[PDB]
Amino acid sequence: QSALTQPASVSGSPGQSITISCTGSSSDISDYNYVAWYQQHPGKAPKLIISDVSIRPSGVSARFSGSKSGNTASLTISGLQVEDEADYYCSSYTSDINILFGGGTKLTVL
Amino acid sequence: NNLPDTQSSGPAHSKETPALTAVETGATNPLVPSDTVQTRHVIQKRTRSESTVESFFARGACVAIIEVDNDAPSKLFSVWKITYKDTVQLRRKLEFFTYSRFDMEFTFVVTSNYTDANNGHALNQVYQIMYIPPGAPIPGKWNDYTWQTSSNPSVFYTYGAPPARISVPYVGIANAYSHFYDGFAKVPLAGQASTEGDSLYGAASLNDFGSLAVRVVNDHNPTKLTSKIRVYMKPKHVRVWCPRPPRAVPYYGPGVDYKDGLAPLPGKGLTTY
Amino acid sequence: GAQVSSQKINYTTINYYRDSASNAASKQDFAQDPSKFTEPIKDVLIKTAPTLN
Amino acid sequence: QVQLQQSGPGLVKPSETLSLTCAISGDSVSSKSAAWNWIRQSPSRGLEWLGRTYYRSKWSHNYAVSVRSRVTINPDTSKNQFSLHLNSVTPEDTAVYYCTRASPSAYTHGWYGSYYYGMDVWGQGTTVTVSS
Amino acid sequence: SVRVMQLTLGNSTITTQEAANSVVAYGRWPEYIKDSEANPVDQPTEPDVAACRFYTLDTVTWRKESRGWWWKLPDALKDMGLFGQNMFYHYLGRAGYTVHVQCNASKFHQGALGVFAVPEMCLAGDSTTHMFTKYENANPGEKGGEFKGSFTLDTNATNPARNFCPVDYLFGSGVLAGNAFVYPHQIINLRTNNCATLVLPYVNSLSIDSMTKHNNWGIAILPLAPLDFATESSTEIPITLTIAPMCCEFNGLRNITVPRTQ
Amino acid sequence: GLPVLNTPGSNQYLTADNYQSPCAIPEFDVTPPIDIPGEVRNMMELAEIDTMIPLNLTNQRKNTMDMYRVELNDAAHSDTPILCLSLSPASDPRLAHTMLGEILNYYTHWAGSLKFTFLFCGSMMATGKLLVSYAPPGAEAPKSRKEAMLGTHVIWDIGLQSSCTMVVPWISNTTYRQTINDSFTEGGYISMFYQTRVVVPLSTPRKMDILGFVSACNDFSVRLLRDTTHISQEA
Ligand SMILES: CCCCCCCCCCCCCCCC(=O)O
Repeated sequence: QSALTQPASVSGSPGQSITISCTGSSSDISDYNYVAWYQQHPGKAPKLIISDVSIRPSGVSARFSGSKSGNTASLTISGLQVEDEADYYCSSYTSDINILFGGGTKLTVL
Repeated sequence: NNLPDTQSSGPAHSKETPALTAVETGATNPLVPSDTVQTRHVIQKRTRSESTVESFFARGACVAIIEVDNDAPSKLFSVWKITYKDTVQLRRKLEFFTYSRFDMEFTFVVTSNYTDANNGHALNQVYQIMYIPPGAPIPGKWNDYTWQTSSNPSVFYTYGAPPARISVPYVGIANAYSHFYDGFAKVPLAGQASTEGDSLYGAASLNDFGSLAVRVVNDHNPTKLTSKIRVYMKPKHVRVWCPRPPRAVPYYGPGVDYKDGLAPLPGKGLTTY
Repeated sequence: GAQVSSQKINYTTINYYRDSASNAASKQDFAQDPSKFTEPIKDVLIKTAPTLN
Repeated sequence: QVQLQQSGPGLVKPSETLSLTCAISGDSVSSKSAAWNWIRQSPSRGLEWLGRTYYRSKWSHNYAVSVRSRVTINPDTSKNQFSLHLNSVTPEDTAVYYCTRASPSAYTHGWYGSYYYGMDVWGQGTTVTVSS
Repeated sequence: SVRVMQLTLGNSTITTQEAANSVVAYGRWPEYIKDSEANPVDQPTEPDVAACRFYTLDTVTWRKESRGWWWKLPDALKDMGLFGQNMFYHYLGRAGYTVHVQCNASKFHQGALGVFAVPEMCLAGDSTTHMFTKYENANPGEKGGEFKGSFTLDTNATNPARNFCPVDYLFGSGVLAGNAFVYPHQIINLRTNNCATLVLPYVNSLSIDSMTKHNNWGIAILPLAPLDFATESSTEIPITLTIAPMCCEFNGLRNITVPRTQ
Repeated sequence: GLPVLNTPGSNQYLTADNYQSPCAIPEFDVTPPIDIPGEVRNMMELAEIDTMIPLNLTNQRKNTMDMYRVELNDAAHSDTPILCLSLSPASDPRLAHTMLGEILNYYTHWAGSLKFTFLFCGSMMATGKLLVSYAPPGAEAPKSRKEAMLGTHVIWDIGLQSSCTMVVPWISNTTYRQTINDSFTEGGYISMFYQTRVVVPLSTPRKMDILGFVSACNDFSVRLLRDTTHISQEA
């Protein structure tokens, strides 16, 4: 089975810029822009941040944004702050009526 | 455009036999009635005018159905990808041939209806349509800055007016359109495990023709309304260069795959009229 | 700059938009030939040319 | 605004049958522009999708290939609730479970309609344990 | 008369005395590119007889219950000497093809075969996922493949084969086989003839294309009447195939390519 | 001289009209064409081609490659028929699925003559004779050689050339036909019969196979377009 790939972990300092990428086989991402992102916090249920590559729902800051097509989707962050630390997961919807998730990204601070 | 007439012929006696041949050469004997039976002098007037390709394609047919809403805050705008593969009526006719070349024409229809007249009543409506060539930015909201359309053509339609109509020329990058492609966009080279060179069989160019966007201009009424849009297409100035046999099983995906409907022929006796 | 033709009693036609794709259709062609089996024309004698460039 | 709620047994024994029900508040289950999905999360495996159901002039179902025959989901119009049923329970089933909602994306068509990329509303998460 | 012909090039020699008439696809003879229809600008190369010669492929066995065979071009010729060498160095290429099938038998044998030539001959997969077939299986080389008598889906979702599953009476693309006679074709009957010949020009929407990505012509073979003989035990006879291109040229020279294979 | 006054029936949308319309991409650049084999300009160029026929169509052979073949044997002489067909291309299942029938399904009227061809796939040493018949309507369907030999028929001799052709003349009381299996516009019947038994020497297979083809003629025509029923609209 094709499965999405994510970097293990990344960290930085406030005020900087961050980039993350999710990549997988052609059958999962190369068809169209069926891509979405989710975030989670310790003891918290997952929360939506981005849907359809670049569309930001209500209440989402302009800092979080990213987009590309093909074999990889990139998420970019500006004006980094402490509260931005979280867990990140990529998702996709295929033509076979199925939904897939990546291995996840782990960023946590005590 | 006339047709050939039929001349008279009487009986014959010889071993000049045009009724014997060999099909192994892949050729057809152009026989006629007069060479095997007695005939009378007749004059024809029938013609082949209704058999031309231009008259064969001189009909408009539906392609897509779109939905959109109008409310204060459920979706306020929508997008559709341009392609003729979503329906079978025109697709089956087009798959008669391998390559094609023609101009194209468009037409739009609008409809609307209430959900509940209990809250009040609302005034007339206005709809907007814009064309997005490949590579252009996508709108992010019903009120985005991208709707200024300083270069992208856009059309405005008023509810109750007669349908709009549009024409465009041939815009292919090759010398003709291609309905089949037995190949790949990429070639996998050595030193590459899974992620490089992986591509789908029959893939087309990076981006074919872009998409269309729709929205409503009037501000939200204190009650919800619903609307739909339909599209019709009409070719003209057509040409073709290679035939193919027609489809005989249900379509399944853009490709030639099949997984059902594999028994179209019924039973019957061998000596029944 | 009008053009006239028979309906089969004539009719008239005018073009307003100066773009071919905006023009209407016509029915002016009837050529047809189904012979697509074999052809003998292949040989021409080039090297026997009395002329050179 | 619209909020979900989870209910059902939290403990299971091997070979038993497990069923859960999620409640909708502030919305109608028969909504013609919504969908409902089931998800489970476990540290050893992460996130994964199970199935979903929706009503469009008729009832319909969609299930994951890997566990298609082991899963059954049924609605409840009177309660404004939808219920899950799972059989052949085993220790691996010990994980967190949520009920969620999906909203429509905007590219439309394919098989006539629109596409539902993912989810926006999430439940609290109800834990299921298999022991003995 | 038409029962005898001669075709032989490049230090080989064969015997032929019962060929039927020849066939030309749509009555067009191959030619070089004209100055009024080019698109590149660099000076091309023309190997001439260095690549325009007959090549011999592998042999196969015809049995009573055999189903059919299929090949792709120019994939099959990638490993034949200088033609294959040039096909990998240059980025672009163009060429026609010529075909000849060989098969002989006795008088008491009876049977029939069909030959079809198809441009842009696409085929169906074997899995639910749309267009999931892989490159390495759709370009197998000279051996070709064979049709199947029924349709069956795979179940190994973890390690899918990602292969074709053509059906004989569907012609591998969901259309009836009897209607395929609209293509160029020849028919072999063991009681009248013993070989077939065809001429194929270059057909495409462009004057020239990349040879590594796109295949123009395809070839299929289907038995129409089963082989039979008074021998009650078993019977087999061979089939051999020959191909030869004409009017070759190339453009865009760079370092060599080496495709991945499994 | 007509600023605001009345007008006749207008503002409707009709799918078969022909008008000028504006262009949305002015001053565009067009790629020139080139010459390619197979330029097609009339559909009748496709009706003049032979095609196979699924004659057998039995329950154990339909949807299989075996339904295209027929079997013959060298038993003694008899007058019983081998096979039968009715001339109804647009409604007969044995012909509706061919190229000719598939094209005709998009049209409503047709007229002209038709040709039929047969091919013998036996060994060289085989010998025999056969008969083919065509009988216009208006009486009991023929079922014996004596009854068929009164109407149009042809004698076929097997030899060094294995193919033969038979022609269906245009005989009708109307200028066109309906294509929808109507009694008032029936087309007749077709049949085949033995003429002499088949002769085979020793050390030879005792079974033979025969194939058929159908094609149109040069006077065929069609004059009205419609939609097909093989797949349908929905509301
Ligand atoms: C790098 C790949 C090159 C492929 C050749 C270009 C032609 C294909 C791209 C356009 C897609 C065609 C879609 C159907 C056309 C139509 O009928 O409108």
